[PDB]
Parts: sequence; structure tokens; C-alpha cells
Amino acid sequence: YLDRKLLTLEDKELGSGNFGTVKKGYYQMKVVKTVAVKILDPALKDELLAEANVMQQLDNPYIVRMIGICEAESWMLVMEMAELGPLNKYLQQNRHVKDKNIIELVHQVSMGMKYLEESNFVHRDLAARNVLLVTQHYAKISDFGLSKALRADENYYKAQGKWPVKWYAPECINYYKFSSKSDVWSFGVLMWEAFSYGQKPYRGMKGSEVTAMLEKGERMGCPAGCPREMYDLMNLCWTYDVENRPGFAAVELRLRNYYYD
Ligand SMILES: Cc1ccc(-c2ncccc2OCc2ccccn2)cc1
Repeated sequence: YLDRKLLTLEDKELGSGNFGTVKKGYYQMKVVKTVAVKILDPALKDELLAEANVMQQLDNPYIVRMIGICEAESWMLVMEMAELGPLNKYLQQNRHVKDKNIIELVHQVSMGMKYLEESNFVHRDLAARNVLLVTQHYAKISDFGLSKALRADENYYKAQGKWPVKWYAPECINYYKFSSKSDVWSFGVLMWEAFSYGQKPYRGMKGSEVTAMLEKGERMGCPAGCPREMYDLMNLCWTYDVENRPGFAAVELRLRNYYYD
């Protein structure tokens, strides 16, 4: 547990939500570290605790690191600061970013997901809004509130909450089954979002209308300026049958090779 005397919080919020607010802060460790703090009904407790318990077990450069928990006037989840914030919003305001720079960022997301897959964790909310930027050339995965550590004997989680259908693979909607392969579908949508400079996927459509579109074999089109090799990867991520769909090892490899070629 973190010491409240060591934590200094800035006045205004970086953002907010149902849970509460996200404030900037500084945690004294001789070297003072800049931090992001999630500040908050036992439902919110269990969700912040479960997110904390997932982040504790993770150690990778492309996944936001947890510093610790601080009980004070409220419950606080103190993390590394991704100063530039949500990838979608960043791109919504910076169209100068080249396609080579976007490939670097999505590849970095695929490396973080390669590690999550090997660690047998499922994210279940992979979207451009949850990829936070440290610098313009350094992204990290965030928001582990819906994430699940898979049991040693199974390859998926069977869900019984939040329901972002537009990032969800068919097996999730039909059978409520979430695996690393489901995250790969979400990653595909995430790439589309990145190459469309933060625009929303399937705009104007209801969840049921997205499901019908996909069940007809229809997919989203190629965003303006998006390379062909990257668009062919999106479609590979959106393989309907979970068996034929690639894992993050094959997805990460595909992004690595094209980036350096
Ligand atoms: C829900 C939410 C997420 C991110 C922000 C945010 N916005 C603008 C600049 C920075 C931001 O947050 C950086 C951050 C947060 C959590 C862990 C690491 N880094 C605000 C609200």
C-alpha cells in the first residue's frame, strides 16, 4: 500500500467516468515520479481491486504499469503516467501523423498483446480509447477492468455488464466466449480506428446491425491512406471462425516484418 503523504495530486481532472475521476499526480520514491490516479458501494471496490490484481501480475514495456494502491479520502489506483492520453483522441487532433508512425504504434500494441496472450490473460476491451501514448512513438495498453486471468486448464473465459459489441468477435456475441483470439478481432477494429485517425467503427449502426453485417461476410472498408498490407491484416483479424483466426504471435510477426521491410 502506498503512503498518502508521498502522493501529491493536481487540482483538475484529466478525465472522468462512472467510476469517478482520473487526476495527474506525483509520487515521491530522491526521484519523484509523475503518476495517473484513478480516484473513486462494494461494486466499484471489487472492480478497482480486480484491475489492480491483474496489473500487479503484468510486467511489460507496452502495458501501463501499476505503482500501487492508496487508501485515503478515497480509494486510489496509482499508475505510470501516459502523458499524451487516449490514442483515438490524439489522432482526432493530429492528422500529420504518418502511416509509418501509426504502424509503429499498432505493432507496439501487438507486442503488448503477444505478452498478454503468453501470460494467459484476456483483455476484453481492446480499443483505441484504451491505448494510451507515452510519446508519439510509444504506446501502452490500459484499462484492465474487464480483464481475466485464464485458468490453467482452459483457453477461454465464459462470461455471464458493459457490452461494446462493435469490438466483439462473433463467438463473444453468440456464445459469450472470450479468448486471446477474441482480443485479436478487437485488435483488428483497433487498427481500423488508428488508420482512420480516431473515427468510430461502424458509424450510425446499432449492435444488432453490426452483427448482421458481419454474418453476411461484410467488413469495414480500407481507411484513406491505409497501406494494403495493413488492411489485409485487419481482415485476417476479422476471420469469423475462431479456429482459423491468427493469434497475437502471428499478428505481431506480420506487423514486425512489414514495418522493417
Ligand atoms: C479514463 C481516462 C483515461 C485517460 C485520460 C487522460 N486524458 C488525457 C491525458 C492523460 C490521460 O490519462 C493518462 C493515463 C491514465 C491512466 C493510466 C495512465 N495514463 C483521462 C481519462
